[PDB]
Amino acid sequence: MEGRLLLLETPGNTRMSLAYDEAIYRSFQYGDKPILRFYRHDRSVIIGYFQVAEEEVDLDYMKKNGIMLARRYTGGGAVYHDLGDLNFSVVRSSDDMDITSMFRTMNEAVVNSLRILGLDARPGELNDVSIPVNKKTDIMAGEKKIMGAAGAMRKGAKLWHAAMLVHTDLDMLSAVLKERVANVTDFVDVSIDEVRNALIRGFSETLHIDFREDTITEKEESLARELFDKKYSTEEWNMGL
Ligand SMILES: O=C(O)CCCC[C@@H]1CCSS1
Repeated sequence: MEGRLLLLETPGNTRMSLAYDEAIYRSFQYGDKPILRFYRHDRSVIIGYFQVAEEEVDLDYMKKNGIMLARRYTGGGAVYHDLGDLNFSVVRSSDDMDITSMFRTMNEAVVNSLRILGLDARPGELNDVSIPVNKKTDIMAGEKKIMGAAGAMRKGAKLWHAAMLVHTDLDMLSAVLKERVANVTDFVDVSIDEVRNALIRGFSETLHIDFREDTITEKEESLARELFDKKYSTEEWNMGL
């Protein structure tokens, strides 16, 4: 089956990037071409939809250091991104609300992709959502987390997007979200492009979809702009004013 590969990234505006990402999710109609989107964000902390900013991050350190706060539309915990972090989102038709199985199948895809790069990894073991590593939504290179993910479902559509640490500043990560995380490049000598290419092939093989490069539609673009103008660009959305 043919998919859409969207190489669609606004690294200098994380809030707009997130607007793009709900936009593609919400524009999706059951039976549409499944979407695989790759993107990076400059220095940024992205918190879960339901999180209290000042409980989860050092907002004073962040402002002092020019790190953008951005709230995403999926739940889950807070993460630090920079240009060393590769993000990706998968939107597909859905006939059920079995989110566990979604994470399971996307993690298989990620594991297959990393195998291509010579890196052995598994999904974490634990259900406890509050713990920092080894969750079933994490991907673990042994004891170290190298990737986390969040997702959402509605009638007819699912979304699952993930942040992979390729060559992220792990010291900035630890400072802003206040030994357990690692970069992919701590294990194998690879570029972001090589990682992206492995993920394309791995997701294609695992999901049996051929993701061909495409652009966003006028409808997807206009919704993203609306979501940004009315929501993602605002302090109320991000800070929860
Ligand atoms: O590590 C976690 O537990 C949450 C991962 C959230 C991934 C999002 C991908 C696009 S924005 S941040």
